[PDB]
Amino acid sequence: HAHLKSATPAADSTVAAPADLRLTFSEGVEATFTKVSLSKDGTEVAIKGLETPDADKKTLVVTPAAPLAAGNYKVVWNAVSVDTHKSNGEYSFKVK
Ligand SMILES: [Cu+2]
Ligand SMILES: [Y+3]
Repeated sequence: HAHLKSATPAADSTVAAPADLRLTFSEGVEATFTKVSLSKDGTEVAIKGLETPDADKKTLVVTPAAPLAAGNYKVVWNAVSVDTHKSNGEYSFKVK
């Protein structure tokens, strides 16, 4: 099972807008089977891509279609690990 070890931006942090979201899991994950929702102040934000760029597949990069406006963001993820298993979670962060 892939558990979220950390993310950038971090849960409950306030940051200047990043270029992408980066979730690091306890196990490798599969970008084709994994799903991620992003919302700002309760409104869906468009995701152009998912990818795991590294050989170990532990960091999932979530690329928004456009630059991230200031606001309160919620991330919902449903992961499929290289070990086949499902996991899911949520966290929130702020773009100042
Ligand atoms: Cu498992
Ligand atoms: Y929609």
